[PDB]
Amino acid sequence: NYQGKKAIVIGGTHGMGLATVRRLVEGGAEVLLTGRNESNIARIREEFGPRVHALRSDIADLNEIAVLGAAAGQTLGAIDLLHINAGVSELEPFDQVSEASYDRQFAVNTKGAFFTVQRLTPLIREGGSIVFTSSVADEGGHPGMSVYSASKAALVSFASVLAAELLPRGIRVNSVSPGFIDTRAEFKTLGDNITPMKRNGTADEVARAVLFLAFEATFTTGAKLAVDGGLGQKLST
Amino acid sequence: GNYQGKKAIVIGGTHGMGLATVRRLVEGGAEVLLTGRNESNIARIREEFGPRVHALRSDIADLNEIAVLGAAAGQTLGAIDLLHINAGVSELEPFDQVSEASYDRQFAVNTKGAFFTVQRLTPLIREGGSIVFTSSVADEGGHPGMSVYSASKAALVSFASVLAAELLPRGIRVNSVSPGFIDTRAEFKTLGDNITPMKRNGTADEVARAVLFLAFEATFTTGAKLAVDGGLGQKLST
Repeated sequence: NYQGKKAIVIGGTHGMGLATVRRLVEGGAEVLLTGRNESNIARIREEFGPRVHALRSDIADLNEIAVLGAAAGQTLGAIDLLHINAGVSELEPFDQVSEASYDRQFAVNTKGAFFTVQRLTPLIREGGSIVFTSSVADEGGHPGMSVYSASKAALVSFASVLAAELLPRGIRVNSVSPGFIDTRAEFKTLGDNITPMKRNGTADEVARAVLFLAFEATFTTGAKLAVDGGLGQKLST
Repeated sequence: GNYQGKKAIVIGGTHGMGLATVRRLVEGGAEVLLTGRNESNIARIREEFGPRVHALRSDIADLNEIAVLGAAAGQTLGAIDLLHINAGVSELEPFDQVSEASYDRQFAVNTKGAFFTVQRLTPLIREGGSIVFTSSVADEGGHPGMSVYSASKAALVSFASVLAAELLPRGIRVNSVSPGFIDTRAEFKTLGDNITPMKRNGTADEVARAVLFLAFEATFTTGAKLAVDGGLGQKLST
């Protein structure tokens, strides 16, 4: 059901990215994926072999983005889905935030994402799509996550603008908003307690939403899709 | 009564909406410290106001100058009731023409600068006080040519929400005004007359009224947004 489809998954070595990669592969799609850490990239090549193209790349490094562009072109040539997954956070009250921690989070979550898209967009087929992995924190106020929340909100706005500008090329741009996803232990339990559905989501649940938007939501652009157990949906208690 | 005893800082207060807000603050009897980048604009504020306002050249994007502003504010004012962030630069271009330079400077002023200005100035805000951000209709939806600007403003709005949540124990409210087309080249004002549901641009003063309402009258409002856009961001068809 993914026959002939070519996909790029930025940050596909772990969790939700890897779950998306797995589904893409089982469906018969050609996949290129990237990842910051090299133990992950090696682990991937172990698991998939020549079934997927794994590539070590730092989304924050604009030079490495250039390498990525060449790689993608020489490898896939044209793509149907560009899925932007990568994201980092540093949990600290707003008055403890330093310039470095501020810079780090925006460099990966927003800037790197923006320029990775800018570089890869000319490869995307007409009818293809971009899917951003946002967060439930892209709306509302979450103490200790000022920078991360803001970086994701910026990302969602980019998705909206890209959706508008890419209309004439018939390219859809959407986002998924994961809540607590079990992919640190004190965080899963926080997720169990505050999430209305009283559990964490799975990486596969997030992947199903990514691929729905990618391939089945053919009349959906500029939209957001919550995978958050209701957390961002204002469900009381 | 009206704002006597009130102390305000207006970041980007030498022009447009910031200036309109300053004018009302002064008119109401508040103590005002404003900042701007253009020396000329400042000198004009000085001619108009004199010792009534403390005007400062300060680069919101420069963290060193933000430090200096922190000391100057703490010195001239001591404690403030309102911090109004009215900063905004934009560069119009399709997303595939944005240079790292364009990207960086828009985010440096609109988002990073605002964040650290707030981080440095917040200890001066007393209980019952508030922060008001000037966002934009562009902070939601997709507006071709304004990818960086919209994204930078959407980030600002998210900061507002997190600040609102974190500042709760201190009794400091945090909100945002979202202006649409505000008449402050002519091809832009004309577009505003055409696509705005109310078929006109707004005024700086209209933006100022919403800012000061949020500042001093909306005492049970935090984490919120108030549109001053003639309905533009309100999904009114035709």
